[PDB]
Amino acid sequence: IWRKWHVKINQGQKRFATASALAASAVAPLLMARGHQVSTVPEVPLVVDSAA
Amino acid sequence: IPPKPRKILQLLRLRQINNGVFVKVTKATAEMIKIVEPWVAYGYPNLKSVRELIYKRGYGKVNGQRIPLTDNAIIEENLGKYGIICIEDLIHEIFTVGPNFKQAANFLWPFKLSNPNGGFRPRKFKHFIEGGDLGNREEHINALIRAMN
Amino acid sequence: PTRFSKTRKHRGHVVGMRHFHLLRNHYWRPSINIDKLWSLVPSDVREQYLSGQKKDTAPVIDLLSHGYAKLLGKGRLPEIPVVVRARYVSAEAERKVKEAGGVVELVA
Amino acid sequence: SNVSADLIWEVSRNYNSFLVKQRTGTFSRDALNLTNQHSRKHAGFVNDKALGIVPAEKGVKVIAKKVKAANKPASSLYTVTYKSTARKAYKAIASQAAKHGYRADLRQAAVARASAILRSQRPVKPEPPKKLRGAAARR
Amino acid sequence: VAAKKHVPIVKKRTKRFMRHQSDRFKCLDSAWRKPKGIDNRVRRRFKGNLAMPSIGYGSNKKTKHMMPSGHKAFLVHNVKDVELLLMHNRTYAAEIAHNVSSRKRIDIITRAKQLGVKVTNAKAKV
Amino acid sequence: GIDLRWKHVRSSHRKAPKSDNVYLKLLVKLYRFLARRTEAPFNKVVLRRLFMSRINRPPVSLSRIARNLKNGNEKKTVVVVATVTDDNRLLQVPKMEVAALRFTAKARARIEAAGGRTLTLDQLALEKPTGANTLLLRGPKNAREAVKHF
RNA sequence: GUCCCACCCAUACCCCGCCCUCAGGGUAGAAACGAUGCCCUGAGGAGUAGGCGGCCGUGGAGGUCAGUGACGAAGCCUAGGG
RNA sequence: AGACUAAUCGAACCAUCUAGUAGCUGGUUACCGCCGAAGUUUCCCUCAGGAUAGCAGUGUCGACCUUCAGUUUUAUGAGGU
RNA sequence: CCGGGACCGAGGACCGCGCUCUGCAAGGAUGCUGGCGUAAUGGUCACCAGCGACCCGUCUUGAAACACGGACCAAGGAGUCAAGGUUUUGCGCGAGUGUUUGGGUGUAAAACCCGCACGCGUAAUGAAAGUGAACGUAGGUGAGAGCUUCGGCGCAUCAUCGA
RNA sequence: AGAGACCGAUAGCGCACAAGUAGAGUGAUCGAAAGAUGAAAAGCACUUUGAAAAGAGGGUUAAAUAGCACGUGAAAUUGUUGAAAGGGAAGCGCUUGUGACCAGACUUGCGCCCGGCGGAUCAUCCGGUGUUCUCACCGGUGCACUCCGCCGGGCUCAGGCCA
Repeated sequence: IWRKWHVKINQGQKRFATASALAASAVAPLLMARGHQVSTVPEVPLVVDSAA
Repeated sequence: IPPKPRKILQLLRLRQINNGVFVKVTKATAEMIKIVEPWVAYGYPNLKSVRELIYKRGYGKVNGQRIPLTDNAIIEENLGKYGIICIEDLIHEIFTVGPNFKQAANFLWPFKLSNPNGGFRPRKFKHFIEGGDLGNREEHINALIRAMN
Repeated sequence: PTRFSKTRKHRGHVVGMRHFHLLRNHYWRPSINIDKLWSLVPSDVREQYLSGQKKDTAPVIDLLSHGYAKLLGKGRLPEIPVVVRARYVSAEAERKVKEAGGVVELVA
Repeated sequence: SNVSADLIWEVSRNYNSFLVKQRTGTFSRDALNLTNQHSRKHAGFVNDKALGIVPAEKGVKVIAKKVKAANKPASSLYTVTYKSTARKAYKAIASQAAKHGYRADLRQAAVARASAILRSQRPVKPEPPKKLRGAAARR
Repeated sequence: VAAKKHVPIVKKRTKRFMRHQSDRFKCLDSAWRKPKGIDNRVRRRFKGNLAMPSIGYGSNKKTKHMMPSGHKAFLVHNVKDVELLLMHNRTYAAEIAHNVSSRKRIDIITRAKQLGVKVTNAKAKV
Repeated sequence: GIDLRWKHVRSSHRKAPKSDNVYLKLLVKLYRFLARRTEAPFNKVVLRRLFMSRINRPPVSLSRIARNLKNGNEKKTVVVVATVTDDNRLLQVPKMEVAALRFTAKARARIEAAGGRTLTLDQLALEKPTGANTLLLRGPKNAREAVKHF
């Protein structure tokens, strides 16, 4: 059980990766390349009103 | 093969069996050829031997590559600074041993000849004077060059 | 990972004195040179001092607040008067501060 | 900026959801992919300007990317249905592939794809019956 | 349809590389294993023994992975897979996967006959 | 058989980066094109340094740049294929124009506050495609603990 | 025993094809490319200990193929084929 | 008689420490590709000894800059035989 | 110069070198004709024929021989994990760096956030007390990629003399 | 009590089963093997041959190619049938041959010239819409020497195998 199960990652690299993933989420070709069905989505990034 | 004959053959660019080279006769080269007499046959080639050697098996060393001598443009590009712009110029330089013999002979890739048609003498690895094939056979090298070319 | 190891490829082919009861807190005294002395000043105020917008004031630097006990003398200082409070000081550091026009104050 | 078609090609050149990799070749399921080959030339979803042809009930349906609507996927495709003579379809597809500099390198591929779709929409010819051969099959 | 014109397909060797002594032991499969014994006659290449595979047997780059008709096999599972060969009916032939049912096989064969794509196993499950 | 006493040697330098950075791949493509289509040796040197690893690209500090800006080099564009770091021992940063792979935040802020400019290598390729009026700088390679214990 | 003529054949030598490796080149005001690609030219190819690279296969996890499947999945047999 | 003490005796049987230690014996699992070896060289007290030179493979980097060379020639030694 | 025979046809618009120049034997095969259109060609399996061919693994030494294991088949079956170093590769930040002992928070062993201390690094040397790194555009000389206003400036690094 | 990037009946605890059982040892103690018909027993009525076990019919079931030897049912090894070889080993490599058995390929396509049909998604112009801003689509217009399919011929070209 004392095998090394968990991996320590630098918080800066975690935040960098999160920023890169957020930037890739605003790229409509990558959404299609990841298998998502976004052909009827009006705009990327899709922002809906907070009143709804 | 002992290291000194091995080094002399490496400096003569005779690295494979039935490889042939043109050599200008000085004492400095004659002694080397005398040392490698147990592995080589050599002699005095005539104009015919020179011209079928260069025409049929002529390859130049062009930027380290073995290029067939099929056009005079290759000869002009690689030896034009010495006045050799054509294959007849190359034949003349090799045959008459001109001032740029070193450049012409080194530009020529070592000739890769076939085995002689008709074979060698029955005991091949003896001296020519003893009925073998090794050593200096002088003007008799032309018949061997006909058979191997 | 196991799949990258060479074993998977090789599958098929196999002085002086003794100090009793040493307390390091006795000998704690971190040192800082004078070429890093201006880095202890906050950045905007340091830029004002180096540009020359503060000609009637002098900065007072407590090294013990920054965690340093000795001021050493590597480097050179600009010609600005600085009050430095330190527990220890080297002779060259004090001399270079005095040439810059400041003073080295001794504290405990 | 930080995003370009070259960036997208380096991001998805080794894997994407359209990729079909086998022993005899690598293919792509991308709708804007003429010839269905995995390359930067035919990566329609990667490139800023791109063309794709799909069959219709009769004729072809050609979609082209709109460069000013890249962030609006609902209005990013300019769609024309050609249900007419094959020669007029070829002329219009070649015109929208080459005349204004909109991927003139895809012109032959687009015309060939339209030709292939129109050829497939024809009725098929019934095959000759198989001939039994040998001894065990014949008897 | 007919395949695209190609250079004649040359197989340098048609016989398989049988594993040494697999003809004598039933616990040894005939799949090739390189002999690693230092005194092994096959590994040391004595004449009259089994050959060893090498890159000198490799096939022409123009005709590698070609079936004798001149096509390359592409595995298909459904009609959307066989429509991937729309632009390649002279170079690739569809081969229906073994676990595809007979109805879907009929659908694939109909679509491929429309597309002019050769099917290697079109008589299966008939 | 042929007697080859000498042996043909495979290349002992990198032909491509080991890194998977896509923007580094784009820079490598751009400088491959520049080093092929221009005669300037600067582009070939920059491409070779782009291929390199991190221990072969030590950081260059602002004080090192300021040292090399002296003696007629004040107007030249500084090019460092490495990270440019800040030196807080250097109190006065001169006005400079530096092109580098990356800058630390303090180094970029101090250059901009001194009034100079920071460029990327692709901006450098745009403004000086032949590397004219450039000062190419490297950091101390042997200044490393491993090299000291060698 | 000596001399002479022809002839036989090694994975050796010569010419040609193909495979791989290595080396040297070309390829964007891109009608443009699995640029990790393609085109051109040359040389080389035995291998124990040993060192390195690339691929194939198995059990499981994330994503994806709007994947296959009781109109038959996995498994097994097969002088049947690629 | 080192005899006998449950077929077990120069130290019974049972479980545990314990997966005791071995330098000795046996064995050690897909394929293809690229390279590719070696036996007093020099020092240490030896056998029941050691290092070490040399020979190799992967990476890199430096202007892969200088050129060098198990060879001959020339001058001069040894061998004047 | 003229015959007789064998094997081979790589490439795939044009470009080039040329010649005997309406064209060509000149940077790699075309033209004409016949039979068959199927088991005819080709392939797999069994067997006969000619030629070729020791039983594998291990040990030993330099090598064989000796010796040891192997009746057959299926399944199982042997360089692994942890800590600590070291060199190299990739990555983030950079004179700093390390959120995860802990606290906050949570869709709850995840993810996200927080900071005091502390570790390593930023200074060494000496047994210790202790002392503690600019004469100079951080020095001189010879090289050195690159740049140059073509006078020179000269990175990394190496050698040498100084502080 | 809740979980797992754990094992899947030679594994996982020795024990998934009337397992610390059966069994062994004077005793202390040692200590296994062993899961699976089918959805449902519907677990074969009746006839016939046998002393019986069973067999044969005939039944149940979706299936008995699931019969309380029970899912699937590999190899070693064995029987029958079919083919073949064999004068003190067989097996294996290269190359033919015979016999047996087979995978492909081919069945015609494209383009012209005529004739006969069936239709107007022929060119131009007009309006709208979209776009790549000059290219298209849609509605009207075409009145059959223009377009698009079909059917008969004729012609050219390319087509499989061996020569």
